[PDB]
Amino acid sequence: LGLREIRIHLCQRSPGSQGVRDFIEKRYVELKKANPDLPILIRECSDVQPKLWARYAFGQEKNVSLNNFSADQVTRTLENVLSGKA
Amino acid sequence: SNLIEVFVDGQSVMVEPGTTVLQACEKVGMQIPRFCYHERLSVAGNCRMCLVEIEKAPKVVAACAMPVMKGWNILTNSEKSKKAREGVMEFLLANHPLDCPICDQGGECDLQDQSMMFGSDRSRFLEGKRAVEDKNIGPLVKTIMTRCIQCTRCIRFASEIAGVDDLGTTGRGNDMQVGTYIEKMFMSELSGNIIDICPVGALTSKPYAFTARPWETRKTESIDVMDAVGSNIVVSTRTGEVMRILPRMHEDINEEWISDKTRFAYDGLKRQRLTQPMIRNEKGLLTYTTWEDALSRVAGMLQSFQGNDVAAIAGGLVDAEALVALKDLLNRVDSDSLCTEEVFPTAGAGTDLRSNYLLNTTIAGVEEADVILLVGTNPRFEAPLFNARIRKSWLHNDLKVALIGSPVDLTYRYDHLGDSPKILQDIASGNHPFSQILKEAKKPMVVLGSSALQRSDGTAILAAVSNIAQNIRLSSGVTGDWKVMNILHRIASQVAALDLGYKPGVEAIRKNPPKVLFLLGADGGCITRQDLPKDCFIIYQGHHGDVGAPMADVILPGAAYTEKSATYVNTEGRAQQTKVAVTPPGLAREDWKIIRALSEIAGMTLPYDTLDQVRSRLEEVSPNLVRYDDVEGANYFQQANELSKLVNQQLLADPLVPPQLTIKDFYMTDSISRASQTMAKCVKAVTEGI
Amino acid sequence: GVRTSPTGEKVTHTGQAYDDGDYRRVRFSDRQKEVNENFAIDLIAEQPVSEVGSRVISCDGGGGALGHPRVYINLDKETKTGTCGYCGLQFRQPHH
Amino acid sequence: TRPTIRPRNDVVHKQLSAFGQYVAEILPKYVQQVQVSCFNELEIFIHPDGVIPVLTFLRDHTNAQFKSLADLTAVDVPTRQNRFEIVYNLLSLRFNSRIRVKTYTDELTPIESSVTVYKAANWYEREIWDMFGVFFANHPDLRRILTDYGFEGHPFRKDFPLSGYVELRYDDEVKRVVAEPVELAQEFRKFDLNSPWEAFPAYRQPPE
Amino acid sequence: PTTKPPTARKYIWTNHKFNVSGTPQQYVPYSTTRKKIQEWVPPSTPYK
Amino acid sequence: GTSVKPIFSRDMNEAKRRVRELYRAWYREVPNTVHLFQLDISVKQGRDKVREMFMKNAHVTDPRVVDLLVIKGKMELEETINVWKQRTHIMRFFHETEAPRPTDFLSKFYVGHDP
Amino acid sequence: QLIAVDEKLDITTLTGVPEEHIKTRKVRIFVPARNNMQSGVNNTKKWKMEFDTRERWENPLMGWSSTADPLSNLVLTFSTKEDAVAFAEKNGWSFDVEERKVPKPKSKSYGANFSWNKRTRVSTK
Amino acid sequence: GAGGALFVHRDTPENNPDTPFDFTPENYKRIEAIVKNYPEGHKAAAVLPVLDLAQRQNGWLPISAMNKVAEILQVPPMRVYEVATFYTMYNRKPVGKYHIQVCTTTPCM
Ligand code: SF4
Ligand code: SF4
Ligand code: FES
Ligand SMILES: [Mg+2]
Ligand SMILES: [Zn+2]
Repeated sequence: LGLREIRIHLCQRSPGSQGVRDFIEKRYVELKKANPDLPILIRECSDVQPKLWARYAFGQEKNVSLNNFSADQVTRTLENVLSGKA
Repeated sequence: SNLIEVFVDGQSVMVEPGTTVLQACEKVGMQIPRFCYHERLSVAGNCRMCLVEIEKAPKVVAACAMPVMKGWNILTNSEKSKKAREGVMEFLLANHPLDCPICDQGGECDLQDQSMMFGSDRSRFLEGKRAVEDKNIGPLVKTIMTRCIQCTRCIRFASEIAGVDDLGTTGRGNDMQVGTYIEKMFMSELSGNIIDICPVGALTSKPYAFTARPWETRKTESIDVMDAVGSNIVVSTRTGEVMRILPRMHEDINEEWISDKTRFAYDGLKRQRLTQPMIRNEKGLLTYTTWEDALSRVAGMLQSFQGNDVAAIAGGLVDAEALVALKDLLNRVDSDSLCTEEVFPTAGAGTDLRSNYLLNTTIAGVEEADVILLVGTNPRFEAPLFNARIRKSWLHNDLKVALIGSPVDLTYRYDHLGDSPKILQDIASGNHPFSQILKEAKKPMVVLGSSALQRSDGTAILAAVSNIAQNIRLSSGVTGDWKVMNILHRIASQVAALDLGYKPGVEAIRKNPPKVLFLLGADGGCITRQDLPKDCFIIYQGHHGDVGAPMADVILPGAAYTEKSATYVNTEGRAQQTKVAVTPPGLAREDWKIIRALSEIAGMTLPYDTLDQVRSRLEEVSPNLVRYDDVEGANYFQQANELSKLVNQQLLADPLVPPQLTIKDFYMTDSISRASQTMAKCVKAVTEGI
Repeated sequence: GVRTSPTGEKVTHTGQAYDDGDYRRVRFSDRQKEVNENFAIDLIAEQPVSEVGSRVISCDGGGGALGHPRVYINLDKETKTGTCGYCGLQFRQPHH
Repeated sequence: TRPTIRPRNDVVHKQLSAFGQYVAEILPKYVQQVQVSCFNELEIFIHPDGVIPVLTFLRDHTNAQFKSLADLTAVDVPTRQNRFEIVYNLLSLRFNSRIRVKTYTDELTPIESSVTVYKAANWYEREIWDMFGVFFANHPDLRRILTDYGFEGHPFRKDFPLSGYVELRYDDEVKRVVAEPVELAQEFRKFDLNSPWEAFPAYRQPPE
Repeated sequence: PTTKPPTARKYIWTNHKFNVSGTPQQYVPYSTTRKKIQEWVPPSTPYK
Repeated sequence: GTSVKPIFSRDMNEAKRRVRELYRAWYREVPNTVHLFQLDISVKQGRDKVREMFMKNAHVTDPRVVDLLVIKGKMELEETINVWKQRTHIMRFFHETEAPRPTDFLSKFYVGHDP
Repeated sequence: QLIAVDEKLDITTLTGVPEEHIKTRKVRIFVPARNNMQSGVNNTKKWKMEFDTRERWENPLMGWSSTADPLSNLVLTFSTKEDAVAFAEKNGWSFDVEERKVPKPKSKSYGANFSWNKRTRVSTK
Repeated sequence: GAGGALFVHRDTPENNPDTPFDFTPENYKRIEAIVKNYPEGHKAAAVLPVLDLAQRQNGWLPISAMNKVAEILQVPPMRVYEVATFYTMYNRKPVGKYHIQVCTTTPCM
């Protein structure tokens, strides 16, 4: 339940990360305003695939793929991770 | 095109105008003999070893200074060129001393090799040789001037690369000597490189003297961890012992040079070393122990507490693998108090966006900027190769430099604006004269030292600097991928720790003091036992006995940067990996292996058993830690700038003073250099020249 | 110039001597430790300094072709003698 | 140029070039290259399928009569796709001449045995198999010749370590000689002797 | 050596010795070099 | 066709049949080896050693490699049958003197640096 | 006739190397860096393949340097990087490859030593 | 024959950095006039006359005179040392009141 940190691994120029890129450049700041104490690490992926990591208490973490998503899709999955809804 | 056609031994080559005969010859794999020419120094033309014949020209020309003409045919192996080489080598060897067995340049001499490949085999010199008295220029460079051939490489290096004009020639004719003419110490943070550029044994390394020969050494290519520049180096070992450190050429990081701390602090790896595990006995004294019992003690103490009661502080020479292993181990206990001694502000973006704490322009990009503003730093001692790059751009590209802070000597003239931080705000405001200067510039750069961020108002300083950069970007527009904003780090372990998610600074531990403290090579003295609850279990894991070890309950001996294959991230974000040159002494072990063994003992076994698996974990946490020469990254300056505006912390009316104010403060910064006996000599020589 | 270790072991000219707690001394039980008695540093220190009337002197170690490669020593410093890099013999100009 | 330089012999050079042209003309199917060195040695590079024909020709043709097989051996060059190079040195007593035939193979491609052409090859091929692991097809008795019984690996390969992998000692618990992983009181000290300056400009390679 | 005596040197043995193998005077090899790595010495005073 | 020629076998089936022939020969030879060399092991122990040696190369999929392995095994059997080998050579297959190297992480960490 | 093997080349079972020195070894494929003490570049033409450094200790007698891994001195030379990679793959060794570092072309001008207005004018020769 | 003199400086009570030397005000006017001869931004070109001027005021060239010239013309002291040791008209050791030079080259020989 207790979220500790989240990581967005997005690849810089691959088309599959394009929507994710849009998120980072449109509505990441607002999100950082809403969660001023939650680590949200933005990291650069290789030529393979974009994905999101979520870490919970006692080191348990899970990842979801973000390939060919849109800005709406990525904010939807991010808010699903943030809330107690899957 | 603009290329012109020349011929090397009748082979057509297309070269840009201004190319010399030497560069045209090396464009087809032909290396002209040389003694005085260095591709990173100004042309001298005095040694005359490079004389080559041009077809249909009676006079041989100096290939190192002669631009190629259209239609020229260079004859690198004709009778005239060979005879010129033989005559020049004969003159060079006429007065040279018969010192090869006692010379440290023995198997590494350009004079020897070019005599064997281009000179004659006999001597017809039937006179007495000349002898020159030696000069003392300090404890680092040993001088035997009889072996000097007067190529003036050291003089040009000092004058141009180092910005120190202490070396020269006195006299004329045969009795012309290279020196200072006075008893003067040649102190420079890059003074050791004159040992490497000198083709002969006239300048040699004093700590290295008489210990090894070049053919015995095994060469291990590795990365320097003494600063955040990450200079590429070669550790030369012999029979499992480190003999010396040499520069390894990297055109984008350190070029051909290293720092004096990089070169001469390796002996500190033999002085105060942790070799066996230690625990406290019934009398409260540290005593030797097997690995099993110390690991069991630490695991038993770790199993008792959980959450906020367990904290860890990382030191300045900690690798990425050890950092991620400790992060995982403390996460299994549900702890997040993973901190670094170096402080970086966490307001706004903090460490969330990488570009917030990187040198985004990169080191090679310095040679493209037309103006640079330095805030609250001494780049000469914090990052000597970065300062060398700045000096190189100042010399060749006519770079304009300004500094806000203490008026330190940077070896090049700069416009000093003062040391009051308020000036930063004035520049952002536009009231200041310098603000216009940044506006007219096509490629401005602003560099903020991480040492200025260590003070109380570091967040305010970072906010003001970001305001200045944003004003530049808004006024001049986006020039492209220029990345005006930069941060200059001084800790080799800081950037990797920030990438992995470590909390910068120690304030998290001071807010909630822990019951169990992990000191992963933390020898800065930020946290003592006065700032901790009594009966605190302190665990120190490192390779040196320094200020952090005697205050621990359990000591776990770790490996040094020369004893492991470890990943360190640059101040510009470039990940690099060292290689094992020698194994750790005694019972010392690799750090990530120590953490994994401790995890298995304590019951929360980590999912990695080998180095490849722990680097896979590193990729899982931060993918940039496995790209081992990549330096490209994203520009998220807009988001960080927006998030830095929500905090309006007041600046301090305290002048910016860097921790390193003179050369004496440069030599001892970390545990290795404090344990080094050569740096003690350097400090003593700087304090009293005698 | 042999000296005695606190444990009673002879110290070689290289300065080596096993500590009290070192088990490797057991190899010398019922046998002896081989130490050369003539110390080259002390022997070369006894040689008198040669006075010459020239700024530059030549040294070949004596014996002509039976010595070392011939080298030339500068003697312009008045506060220190010139030392051969092979033989250790010292040379100086008349001072005082 | 007289005293210290080895003198040249152009007559032998011309004769060897003429005979190399002759051999290349007669056997176009297998001959890939012919060379004559500066010290008058004739070399013929052939396809691996021509070992039996070419040698037979060189032994039985009236103009060749290379009746003696002086030496047969292999050379290991790891950078090549065909790792191993098979060299045959032949001597002709009738014409007082020496010739060299070279072919190539890798670790998995067998080479046809030349025992029928030359009896002397029988041991040499065995030695090659022992030292490099090159298999010879249709060999009357192909087995190890130089190494110890049960020796694993081929020592003359470049990737084989100098001291090998195992060492022998007598053990009194089992009362016999045993093999154990190799351990050295003094490790062999590798020396870096190559000069960083070019020695022979005539052999310089294009810089790509 | 009675008619052509050898040269006198101060370091030449004045007393010849035969092969001393198998006697208590036999040569025993050892490493003549000093210790390479020096270990950290913990303080003698208690920390708490 | 990858331009590769066989040694003996053209597909995996012929290589497998040659493997089975060699295995049969070794299985038949084991008791004679035990008797002649005067080994202190059982026939079952030697046959299990033969099975282990055959299974050590069970992952091979190249018929040429299987062919070369069968050829080497034939030479080994010919060495054993003709008493060219000695008791020492035969008993090297068992490593009676070698101390077993531990495989778990903790023991490797305690003893040294090797992975 | 040809049999058309379409498998990956693997000669691991034929080389007789102990399995310890095949699976746990890591090789480095690289062009060696120039010795910074000399300007000659003849030792930076070919590719080298070497093995990871293992433990060396001191002999209890005479203090020599003892080793326990047979691949301590094994260095192989290749003309191209692809040949080294192919050799490593077919021998079953895991490898790490470093790209060649070539010095950038420099712009040298002797006359620049005597500039009328630029910063490159020297103060001594 | 040989040079005889030495091209290194060793400190001495009669020759050291603390040895008192300074230009007379009229010599300062002369230095100003000398410096005015060369283009702006090239002030090292005046080391040859100014240094000579010092030798005219003092009779020889102590290390303090070289340091003073370097400080006045804002050049590194090493460059002034190089100029002083290169040229034979400069006296880095005191000379007599009347300095007698005899030409001994072949036409005079
Ligand atoms: S510098 Fe070179 S040539 Fe001169 S003495 Fe030393 S090794 Fe010999
Ligand atoms: S000391 Fe070395 S680098 Fe300097 S001029 Fe003499 S030979 Fe050249
Ligand atoms: S290299 Fe051209 S003159 Fe020295
Ligand atoms: Mg040198
Ligand atoms: Zn001598």
